[PDB]
Amino acid sequence: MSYVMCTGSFKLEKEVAETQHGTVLVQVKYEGTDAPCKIPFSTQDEKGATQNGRLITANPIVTDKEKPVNIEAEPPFGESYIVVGAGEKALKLSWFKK
Amino acid sequence: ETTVTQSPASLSVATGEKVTIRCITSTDIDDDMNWYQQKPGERPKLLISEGNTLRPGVPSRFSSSGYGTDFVFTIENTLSEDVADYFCLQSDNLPLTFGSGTKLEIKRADAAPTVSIFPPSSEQLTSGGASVVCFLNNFYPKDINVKWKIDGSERQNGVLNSWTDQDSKDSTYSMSSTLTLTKDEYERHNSYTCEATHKTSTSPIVKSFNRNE
Amino acid sequence: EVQLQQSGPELVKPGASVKISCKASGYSFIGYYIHWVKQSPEKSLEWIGEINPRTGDTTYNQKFKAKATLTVDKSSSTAYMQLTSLTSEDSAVYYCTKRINWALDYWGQGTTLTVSSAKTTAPSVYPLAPVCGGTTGSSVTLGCLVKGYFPEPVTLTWNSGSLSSGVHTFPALLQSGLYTLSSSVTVTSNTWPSQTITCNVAHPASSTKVDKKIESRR
Repeated sequence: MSYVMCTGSFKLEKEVAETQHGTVLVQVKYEGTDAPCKIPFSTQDEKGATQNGRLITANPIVTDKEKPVNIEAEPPFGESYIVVGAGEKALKLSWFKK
Repeated sequence: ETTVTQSPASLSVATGEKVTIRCITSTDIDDDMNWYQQKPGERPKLLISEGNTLRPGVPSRFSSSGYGTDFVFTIENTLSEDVADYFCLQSDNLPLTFGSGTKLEIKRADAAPTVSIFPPSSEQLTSGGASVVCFLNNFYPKDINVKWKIDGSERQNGVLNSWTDQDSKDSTYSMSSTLTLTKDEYERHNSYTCEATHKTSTSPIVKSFNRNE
Repeated sequence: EVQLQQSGPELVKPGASVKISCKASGYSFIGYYIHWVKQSPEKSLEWIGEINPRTGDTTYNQKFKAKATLTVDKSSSTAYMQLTSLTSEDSAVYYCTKRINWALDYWGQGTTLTVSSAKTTAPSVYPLAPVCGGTTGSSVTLGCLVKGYFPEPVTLTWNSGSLSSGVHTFPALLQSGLYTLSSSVTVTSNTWPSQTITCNVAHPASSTKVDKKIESRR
């Protein structure tokens, strides 16, 4: 049913790949004892404010700690950050887009 | 399961030299390889986590590399404090699997043993037994021989020889040799001798005592 | 700081069961998986299994699936492992660990399990003082002989551990069904017998503690 936000850590499972139509495929693995849980997802500008104008993958969740999650997103143009997870330990990747 | 083959089983280097240990996995594990050090008498400690991530507080002379199935662990400028067992752990999938380990030892200059002999204590004699102890301390290399003589006659049974792990300061070894006799047997003889034979000399180091003293 | 404290050594008969504990402190017990690791007498490490302290969910190594059972207690923040149908193949040192950053970390101190039908035997602690005559050098070597105990381990210190430099403790060895250990210590000839030098020995399995001061033979 309704899950709460993951409180654990996320690490990149593979390198971020981009598609022809300017989206990105993010593969993350999760560390935490609270799965199944909803994955905190966000994007930011260089300043740090949340863009999050679009997220293709609806309702990203960790169902099993041992299994990684695919998330597709549409970052803004130029330098931005993909942010997976919450808190001081959140996974923060830089990204650049044509 | 993911099989992890570690090599070599044992390795010896001089102070300041490079240590190279490796682990090969039966399946592709990206860079989910971890490296652990275990000093004698201690628990395993994580030196390096996934993606060659040196743990906080771990000396920078330890490093690692590899991606897929071929993984290497390196010690630059190996110190004498570094004597231990080293293990790798794959953290890609369950069940977690370890390498069989590598024993690290130091090569140094040879050193003759310091030999000391000890008669049985009065408490043991009260208990009905008599153990004579010889300490062969701070020598190198590890190979050494001890011969016991009771009134000049060689005695091989009732001997217990125990080597220490390599000292983390001076890279030497020590060895304890205990001859155990019954009290009566012990009090029927007078001269007790231990002879240490080591590579450092052609002639054995001989230490003796007499009950009459 | 983070700590995992395991229960003491166990001597169990073949065929019986045992239950090792692992008390966590210094962090949210609920927040991290607990894993158990076996280390054989030949020093080989095998992974036994894992437990989620929040839900109690477990995953086992197929190799240990019929022998091991992992549990937790949120109240006492304690993880447990039970080993049934014990044989001498089960004699080893068992560790508990916290999985964090995807690695096994913050290992406990380990629990030595001995599967044998032999009795628990307390050690006899004997002082080793130099020969009755002379012994005149710049330094001097004393010793301590811990004879005839079972099972492992024993701990040995010199002067409550304040004297650690110049000490050689010799690994325990099995002889006639019992373990024997010994230690030497070397100090300047002015230190002893002027200042007291004492061997401290503990044998947890028998609740034996012995303090033996090294006395001159005359």
